[PDB]
Amino acid sequence: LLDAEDVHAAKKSHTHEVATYTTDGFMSSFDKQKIDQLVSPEAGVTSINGKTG
Amino acid sequence: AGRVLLDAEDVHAAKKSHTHEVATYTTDGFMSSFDKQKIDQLVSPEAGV
Amino acid sequence: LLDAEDVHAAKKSHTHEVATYTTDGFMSSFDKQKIDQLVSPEAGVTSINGKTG
Amino acid sequence: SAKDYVDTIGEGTVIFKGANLMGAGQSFKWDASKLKFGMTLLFSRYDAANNTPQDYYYH
Ligand SMILES: [Fe+3]
Repeated sequence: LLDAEDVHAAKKSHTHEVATYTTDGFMSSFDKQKIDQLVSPEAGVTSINGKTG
Repeated sequence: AGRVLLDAEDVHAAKKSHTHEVATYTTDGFMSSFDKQKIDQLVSPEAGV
Repeated sequence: LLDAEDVHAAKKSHTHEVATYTTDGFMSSFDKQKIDQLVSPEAGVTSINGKTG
Repeated sequence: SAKDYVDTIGEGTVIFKGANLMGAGQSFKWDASKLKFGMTLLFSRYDAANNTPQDYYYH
């Protein structure tokens, strides 16, 4: 009798972990809740007295 | 017995061309195409002072 | 001898391509860094003594 | 295959499920080829103080 482990294959139901700063993958549920309501404006101060950084 | 045809089904393995459901508010899964379409156009924060 | 390819099955350690404009999938790691920068940016000084720009 | 195609067009694909005020700045984008018939928007009652999406009085 053979199943996915013997043939060295992924299971029918399986997960690929989340995507990190250096690795790909899924997105955490928190990430999905963040992106949909995420808005474009971030404002801030662009330059003071002709100097940035 | 006899001539046996074996695929990912009888071993209960994922197909090579298989995709998982898109992540929901409480579920973990693929990132949707329109999520990236929203992400890329989102301008990176401006670094001033 | 059987392997994942021999039974038309996904490899035990397999990865999917990053999502595109039309097909879903993983996200690139620097995209994860980008979205984590969008949420809680703390990018510079937003206002200096109530002044912006 | 034709039946499946027309049925999949009919049932539609959800673009956003959840809740938000949809104020200034928020937006949604998608591939134009996904649009075959149109778009549908569903609104509901909300709470400003509690920020919880009540479920009634839809539109
Ligand atoms: Fe997989």
